[PDB]
Amino acid sequence: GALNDNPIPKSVPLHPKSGKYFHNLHARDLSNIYQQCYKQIDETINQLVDSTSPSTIGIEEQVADITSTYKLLSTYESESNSFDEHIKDLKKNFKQSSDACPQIDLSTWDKYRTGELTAPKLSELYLNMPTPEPATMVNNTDTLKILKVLPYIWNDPTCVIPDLQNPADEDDLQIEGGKIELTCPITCKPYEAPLISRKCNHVFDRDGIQNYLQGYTTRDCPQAACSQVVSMRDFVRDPIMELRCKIAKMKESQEQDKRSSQAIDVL
Amino acid sequence: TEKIRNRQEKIERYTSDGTTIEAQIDAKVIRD
Amino acid sequence: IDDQIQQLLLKQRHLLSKMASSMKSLKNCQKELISTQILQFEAQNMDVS
Amino acid sequence: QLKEDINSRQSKIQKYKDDTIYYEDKKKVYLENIKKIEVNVAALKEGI
Ligand SMILES: [Zn+2]
Repeated sequence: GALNDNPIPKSVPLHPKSGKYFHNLHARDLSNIYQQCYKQIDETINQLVDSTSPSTIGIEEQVADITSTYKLLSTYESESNSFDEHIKDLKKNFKQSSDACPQIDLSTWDKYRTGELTAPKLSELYLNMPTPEPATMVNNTDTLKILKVLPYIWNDPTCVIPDLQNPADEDDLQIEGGKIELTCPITCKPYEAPLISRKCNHVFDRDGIQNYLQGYTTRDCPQAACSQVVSMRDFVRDPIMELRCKIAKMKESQEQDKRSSQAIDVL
Repeated sequence: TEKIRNRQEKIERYTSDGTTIEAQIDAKVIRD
Repeated sequence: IDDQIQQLLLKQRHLLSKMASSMKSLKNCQKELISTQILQFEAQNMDVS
Repeated sequence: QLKEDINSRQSKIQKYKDDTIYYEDKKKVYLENIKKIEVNVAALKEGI
């Protein structure tokens, strides 16, 4: 073996001065950037519902592309998360192994440079550090729920998708065939700020669900044939119902504007 | 011994300071 | 209005793809920067030793 | 401000805990050494 006449050792244990430097070694927290992205995508969803003409089809490709984009972005966030986790574990292991390795003096300088003493090398260990993998892909936002279901919702807005409440399971959500009512079962009114129940997936207008539960702490689900005892906290904003009602109302508004104009042309 | 005493003192001081500033920032959290 | 809107949504998906690519660059270059940073740390460790 | 506070707190607490461990180990080593030299003093006094 060609010993190091270059007294720089191949590997050295953690020197305390750089132990401090090593403390500063970390992957940057990009989760703020990802939250900004997720907020932008949610606003994109809302404005996509707001603008898209319900009489015009062809948003399925838009939603699918943004679906793939957001899955890719969540994958990147997860890669960074697993990268940070691997950095933490790698730092812990490197510190333990280096501290298990003799500290550096002239004698250990010669031993480490000649290979007599070997210590973990953060460059080498970082190469040996597990590659950033998707760790907890951020799919649990309402973003991927809409980006997944919105082609089909565009094909038919009133369709019931019963597995929109669990974005935590990253398996593809199997949409069951159904139609969610466009009228509040309580007030018999179209949804304005609809609240969905996490227990039975029945969605009611916020005013309607508040009125049904008014005067009592918890009451049964207002939808017919449902006995789920629910309260205001049990109901959370339903982006899906807002999307459905919004699309339906916009289609009706286009129809009504054309009908009202001809309705005046009659007089 | 003096060194470790100083380190522990500063650790406690700056831990308290970090918690306080974290609470302050949580307060600091927060057209048509 | 409808078709202009559909164009806007096409812009949505396109710029989202741009964001995804730039986020790939984001995460990968963050990993790269901390890689050379830990390499610098190793060199400095050897230096102070 | 949260980023700066977290970074400063982590850095300072790391520096001081590392110094705590380092100088505590040094204190233990010096106590062992003083025990050895006390044994040497006792042996020399016995020779006296
Ligand atoms: Zn329910």
